Amino acid sequence: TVRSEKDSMGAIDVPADKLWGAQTQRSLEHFRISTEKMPTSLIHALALTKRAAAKVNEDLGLLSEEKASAIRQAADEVLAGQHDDEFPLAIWQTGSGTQSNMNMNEVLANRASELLGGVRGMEAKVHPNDDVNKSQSSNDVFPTAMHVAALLALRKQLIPQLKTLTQTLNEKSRAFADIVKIGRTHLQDATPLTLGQEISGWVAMLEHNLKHIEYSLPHVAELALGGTAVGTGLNTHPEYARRVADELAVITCAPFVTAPNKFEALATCDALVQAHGALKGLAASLMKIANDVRWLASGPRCGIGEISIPENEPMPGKVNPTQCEALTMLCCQVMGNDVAINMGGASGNFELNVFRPMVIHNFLQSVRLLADGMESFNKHCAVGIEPNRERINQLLNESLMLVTALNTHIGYDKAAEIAKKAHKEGLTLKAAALALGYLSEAEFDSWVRPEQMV
Amino acid sequence: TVRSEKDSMGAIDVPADKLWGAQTQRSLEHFRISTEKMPTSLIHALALTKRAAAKVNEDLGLLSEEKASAIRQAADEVLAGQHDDEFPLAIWQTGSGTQSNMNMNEVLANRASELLGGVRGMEAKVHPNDDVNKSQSSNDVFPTAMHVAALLALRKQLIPQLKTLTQTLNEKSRAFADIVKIGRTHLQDATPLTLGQEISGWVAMLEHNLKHIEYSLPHVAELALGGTAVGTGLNTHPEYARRVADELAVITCAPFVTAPNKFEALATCDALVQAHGALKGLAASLMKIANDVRWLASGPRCGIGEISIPENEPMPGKVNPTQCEALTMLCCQVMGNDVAINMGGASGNFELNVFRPMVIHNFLQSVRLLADGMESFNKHCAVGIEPNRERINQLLNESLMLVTALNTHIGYDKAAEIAKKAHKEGLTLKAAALALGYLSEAEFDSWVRPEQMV
Amino acid sequence: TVRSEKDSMGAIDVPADKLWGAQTQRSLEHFRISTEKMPTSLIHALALTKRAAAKVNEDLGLLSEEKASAIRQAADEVLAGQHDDEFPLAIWQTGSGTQSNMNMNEVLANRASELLGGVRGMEAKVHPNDDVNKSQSSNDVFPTAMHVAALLALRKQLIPQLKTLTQTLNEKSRAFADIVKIGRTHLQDATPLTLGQEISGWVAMLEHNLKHIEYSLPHVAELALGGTAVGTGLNTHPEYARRVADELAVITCAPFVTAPNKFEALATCDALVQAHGALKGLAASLMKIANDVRWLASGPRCGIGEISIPENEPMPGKVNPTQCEALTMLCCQVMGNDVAINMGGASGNFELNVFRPMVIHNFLQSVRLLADGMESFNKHCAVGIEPNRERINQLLNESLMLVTALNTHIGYDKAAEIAKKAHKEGLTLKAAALALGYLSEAEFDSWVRPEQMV
Amino acid sequence: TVRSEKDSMGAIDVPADKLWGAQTQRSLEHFRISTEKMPTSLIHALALTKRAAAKVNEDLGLLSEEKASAIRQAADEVLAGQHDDEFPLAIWQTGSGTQSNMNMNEVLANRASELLGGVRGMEAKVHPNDDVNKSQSSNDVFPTAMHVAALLALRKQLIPQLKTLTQTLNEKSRAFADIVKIGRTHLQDATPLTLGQEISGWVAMLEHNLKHIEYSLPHVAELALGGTAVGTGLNTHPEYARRVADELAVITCAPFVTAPNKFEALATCDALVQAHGALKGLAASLMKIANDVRWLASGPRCGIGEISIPENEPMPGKVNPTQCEALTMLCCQVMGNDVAINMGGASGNFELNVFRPMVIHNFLQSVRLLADGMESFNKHCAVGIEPNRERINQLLNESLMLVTALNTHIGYDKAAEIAKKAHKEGLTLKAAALALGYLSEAEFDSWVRPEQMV
Repeated sequence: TVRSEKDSMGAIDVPADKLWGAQTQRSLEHFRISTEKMPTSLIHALALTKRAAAKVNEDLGLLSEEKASAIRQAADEVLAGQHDDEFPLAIWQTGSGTQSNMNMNEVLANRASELLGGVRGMEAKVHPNDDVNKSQSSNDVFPTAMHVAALLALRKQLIPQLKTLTQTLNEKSRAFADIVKIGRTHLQDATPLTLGQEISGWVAMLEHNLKHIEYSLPHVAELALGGTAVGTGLNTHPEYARRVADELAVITCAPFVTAPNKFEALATCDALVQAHGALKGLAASLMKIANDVRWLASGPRCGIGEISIPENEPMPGKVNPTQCEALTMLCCQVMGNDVAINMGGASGNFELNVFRPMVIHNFLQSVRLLADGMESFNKHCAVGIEPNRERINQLLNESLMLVTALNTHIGYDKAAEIAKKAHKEGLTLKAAALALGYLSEAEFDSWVRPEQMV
Repeated sequence: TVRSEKDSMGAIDVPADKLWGAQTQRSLEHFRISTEKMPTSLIHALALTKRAAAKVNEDLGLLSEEKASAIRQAADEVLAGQHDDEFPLAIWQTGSGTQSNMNMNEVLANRASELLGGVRGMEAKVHPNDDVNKSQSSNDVFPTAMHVAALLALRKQLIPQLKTLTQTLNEKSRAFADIVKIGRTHLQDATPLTLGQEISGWVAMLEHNLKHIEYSLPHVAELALGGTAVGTGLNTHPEYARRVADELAVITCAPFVTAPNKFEALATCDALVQAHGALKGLAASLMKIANDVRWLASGPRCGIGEISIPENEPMPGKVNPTQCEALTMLCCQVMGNDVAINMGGASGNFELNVFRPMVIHNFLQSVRLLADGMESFNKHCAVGIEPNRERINQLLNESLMLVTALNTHIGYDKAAEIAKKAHKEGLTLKAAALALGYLSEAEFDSWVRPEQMV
Repeated sequence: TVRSEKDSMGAIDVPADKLWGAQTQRSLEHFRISTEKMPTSLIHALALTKRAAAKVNEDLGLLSEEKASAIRQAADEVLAGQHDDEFPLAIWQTGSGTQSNMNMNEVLANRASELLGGVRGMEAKVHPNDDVNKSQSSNDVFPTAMHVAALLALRKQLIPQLKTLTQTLNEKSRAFADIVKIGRTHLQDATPLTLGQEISGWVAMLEHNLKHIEYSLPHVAELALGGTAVGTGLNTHPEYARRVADELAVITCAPFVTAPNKFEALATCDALVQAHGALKGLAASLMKIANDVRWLASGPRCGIGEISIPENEPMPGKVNPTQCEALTMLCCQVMGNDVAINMGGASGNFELNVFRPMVIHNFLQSVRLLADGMESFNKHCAVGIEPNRERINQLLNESLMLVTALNTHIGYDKAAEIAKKAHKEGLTLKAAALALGYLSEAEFDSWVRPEQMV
Repeated sequence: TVRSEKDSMGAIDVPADKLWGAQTQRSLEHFRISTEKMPTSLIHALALTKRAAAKVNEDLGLLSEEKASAIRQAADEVLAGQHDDEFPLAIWQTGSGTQSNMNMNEVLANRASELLGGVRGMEAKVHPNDDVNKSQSSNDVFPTAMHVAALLALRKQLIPQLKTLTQTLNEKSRAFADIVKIGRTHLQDATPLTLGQEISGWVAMLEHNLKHIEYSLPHVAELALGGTAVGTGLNTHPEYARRVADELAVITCAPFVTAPNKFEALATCDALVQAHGALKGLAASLMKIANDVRWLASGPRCGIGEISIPENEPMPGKVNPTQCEALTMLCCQVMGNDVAINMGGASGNFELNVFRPMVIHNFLQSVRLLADGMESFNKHCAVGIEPNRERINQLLNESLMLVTALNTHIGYDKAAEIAKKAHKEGLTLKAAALALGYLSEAEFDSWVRPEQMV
């Protein structure tokens, strides 16, 4: 029920029913820190990187077609979800991520050996370093997998959910474009606007956020692979960097390119620091939108109550805005994640930044949170937003903001005293214009038109 | 392979092999956000809270001995690790944590029913709300479980690992108390001190941190249970708050007490905001210590190299300080976690703070990271720290800092010109005192005594 | 209109009408970075430190009574506000703060020389290094001034304003202890409580914050002076550390003591990292209180409107809560300051932390903001908080939360259908109990008693 | 020595020698919070906004040529630095910034009146609201001044200093392109690279940062002016928004445009949240570069010592890297500023974000710090960076990294045992290849060529 695997330090027992090797077993035993492991997206990006590396090595005659094809088949099994329990290492490992690199090397090598009729272990047909890490160093693969995982998650998860939410709110803005409501500035009653105009603010924010996220993608698309140990490219084929970047782009349809400067690519996590800046921008925007929604829906009777939202969980009328709560809670998380990333990104030394598992742990979490959170908020809240037209009108007409519709029909002097009297006395603006008798109730209803004040 | 469970909203299918109920199934389906779930420590704190609530209800004749005893037996099974797959809810749920409260209510109720020869579900012998949540509201249990989990993890995990690491470094400080080395200020050569004096700085920092963490514990030990819905205690026995706090203290041996002001306890997460302030203090101290260790061990030949550390992973002499890398990486994480907690803690509204799953998610993660990280750093690094005495002496004697040992034997004028000549010329201070001939090599070796300059 | 001053690097022109010297002029010209300078509190703490150092040197016969007395008289002039334009250095200077140390040395030395009938400059009677920095190093004075300034500002500014605000809100809580209002959880209508009970939550938070701030003071009271260059105390009298700490305590009435471990005191800013943790705790509490106040006062007609606040600035009824805006804005600032401090505190190296001007800049700013902000919020807002009793009662009685007062007079079944009918139909709970005729309006007014539900 | 000025609240005394009015005096007395005031750049942006507003009002016949021309002349005096003591308001004021808007209205109105032969005060010829705020609301001017100030400071200060620093390091990278040095990964000796290759990493980082900053400028260039009170544009000429944006662009040569969605422009600070994300990216990059410089220059004898830097301040050889200290200290500040900005940006409510003075205070500080800090670092440090060629070669040749130059001349087996022997024994790789006699010293010097390993 165990197997003896070897590395440059000796032999160690690994679980017989597992595909990993000596370096993984050592890391697994030396970093028993908390519960965070590499996320599946990073595992898949690592498998993709080894699949592209294998194909390019084959193309260059540096690795046999049998070994190359067996490696790509094993990597496709990882990508297909067959080997999730084969990657047990903690986030809190060596700062370069090289132990997770070896975890992929060993799992792919053993599984490739099986696929060629060999065994897993010392006598395997495919070797983790010699074959699966061929033309790679210990230092330039993990940074590559970080950018592959990050770019694919922004393109395939976050941007599509962002676009869907924007379209829902754009539709809602159009449907409610002629519902006039009271404005609120400093939380006080203010000049009116339409519910559709207010939502159009939310829509415009999400469109700006999309642009900012898109501006960050070209830097993330630059890959370190080919820099080898310190960025010089020593001990790799001079076409390898460009060729692997080219293969990754083919098999993902994403515009990966090799990093024009490998020293910047290995010494920093700057592309992710910058990209996460755009995500904390989105988190601040989503906080605002979520808060507007839950405040406008507050009630049923002692809040604002201008809109209603769907009731999805198990005393009538009480609807806790639980999607707004999950959303605001994960927006706080993104702000915190940004500080952790900023500290790691600032803390590179010389030729290599060794804060990488932590940086990518936070970055991919922020993407999951923002993508899944907008998907959940959209389907369980935003699509169901409806006005409470009686309440909106009650608030608007019983307010004192509409007095300014009277200044060319009575002068600022008399309207001001209607406003003052109605307020000291607790009256409408109609009732206070009648008691002082500067107006008839037909004169009011024709002069104070909220629909022309927007 | 399914079961129909009911709540105030209707009936829903749950997995037949699971013990949860309708509210858990709904939350599980409505918050498909990322992968973070409640940590085991929080689950256990919830089970402890229900076990104490049951015992107190029994004491007050509010619940039968059969039901009460079956609930405590089920909770003990949770505490014993038999039901880990029965708690599937996300962190990113309702902000009060009430859905995880219901998850514990339903699992304990069904399992209790089984333990009394009943079924799980509609016809169960024990009811989630009526029995397991008896004398509790939906709002005051989750805050209680937060403080129970946090206090127990600080007392049982973090403080013992902190104490162990402090003792290791205190021993190392004693063993190396008479090894003189060059000091470094602004990263430049400076006035000497002993390696034991330098480590005593690390020791003193960890002793201060322990005090700061201990000062935060009395506020965390205040429990919200008994405040019920808004803090007034309406709809609970007037002795319930004190009695449950008293029972929790009995069964954990921790000094839990009921919160003197339930409005502060429900409306805020202030005790954890303050407590996490002490943890980010520890993270900043640990960053410094870890960096000192990896810098002092840098080499083998082109760094500082004054100490050696154990080599635990698989080109001689290269030892990557991987424990220092994991430690500094998790210290960044704690700084980020603190910002997320601060934002949640600042964002309470009226009678209830609804940022709680996020706050406790971050807080318990910081405790795991700091506790497990000091345990790992201690056993795989700190215990093995050794001086490189030849290197320490080489640096010290070949430096220019020891010139000031000559000012009462030659005056500040001649020593200054030895220092200047040795530096322009690339000589020792002995060699430069010989070429200008102000001293004999026996006069030097008797006057420049590093051991008296500390 | 210039004067030639000298240091170990040569001669440089300083403004003739200024008291500073060569090192100050150099720093002034080399760090033209932004506009932040040392705050007055830090200048005063530096002057206090030199006044105590002078007195102790005199006591030890290390400095003449004439020079010592002239130095203390000059320092008293600084403390008296006569020399504010004599300290022009930026925060963004050398990381040890040693240039601001020299700024105090030179200003005090020249002014002391004047006070003895000498000139300012090369021929002065008192020397900046030889006399004013006597028994001090370049490294242990600035950390001392940081802790002196921080401790005095917490004791003399922040804690008294915190105590005053707490007393105002405690009085308001007592005055409104029997005004019943609707509770709000998740922003939804909930179980009632009194306005005084709600404010008592604010009061309890501020009392907890005071305790947390007080727990941080003993570590701040530890002073580095006497550690000299690297903490060994080399080149100072063996009683100097304790004696100066003792003199500082005499002349400030604050419990300053010498740091038991000088290596921790020079290598870190841990005491301020920990102390600022308590201040960001206060900022989160103050955010919550300020938000409760501005939300409860929102209106005049389309918000909550349960309380009124004073109108201090220049359309009736609109009162922008501008004190709440200043307060919440400075609470954000404290959260940001905490991150800057945490990064600096984590970034010490070997024998000296050289992030100190930045750390103390942020820390003293947070204290000014919190102290002055609570003083301003108290006098221009909190003291004037009044209930709007008609509005509070309107909301409470027109809500659906009071239905549960009927369950022992009608059973949960009939009350639930009153609640449902009133809500589908837009009625009071009285009106809906009449239409279905389960109650008389005298039966209602006797059964639904809000004053017994708190 | 006082003057009675009036607003809608009454009359108040202002200093007779000052140009401000009633609203400024009130704000000045009600927000005695700390010492931070609006920075000059914001004052100038406000003056620019009023100068453009005046010109456009004149164009539309809404204001006389005399009044319009007098306002623009007064604003030009502000821009010319004649009125710096006329703007005394705190950052910690009303959250909309409207009191600083009124401060500019009153100062320009009084000074304009003087320029027309009138008095300052009640009888002035030009009115603050009626004339200087004409066609503007209280809510849309301050956000406009924020974006004007931010865009101009990024274009005129930060980007030019960033470009200058990049050019210096690009020149240094070219000059040192063939100096081979030891690489460092995880702080351990690693594969060699040239000093010019390493600096090219710094250069590439700064070029990426420039691109990221440039991507943020189009959103900052969108101006809120014309949205008036809540974004609807009610009570302003329908061409005003576009016309003022157009005039601002003329007189600044910056591409200002009117915000396509005024609700997003008033309800959020999203453009600055996003733009500050790029600045904290730059801060993390600058931290890394500064740390590389001070570590490489550490010495003179017990550090790395591979480069030298200029000595600008007043024991030979000790050069404290004080420019690196100021730079790293202000990079921490930017990280903290980003959190304060993120919290303010996330905290908008409905139609107006009222965290604006705090947001712009932090944002313009980060720009001053980064711009002035790179200017100071460039001129007092970076331009003077020189290699220590003897030290670089000593480290490189005495290291064990060059063993791999022997594997096709001896096989990995014998080289590995040279590496091992030299390390256990404390020898060079030449000396250890001689003792075991696998090589002649002429065979070594011809095979181990560092210049071909990069």
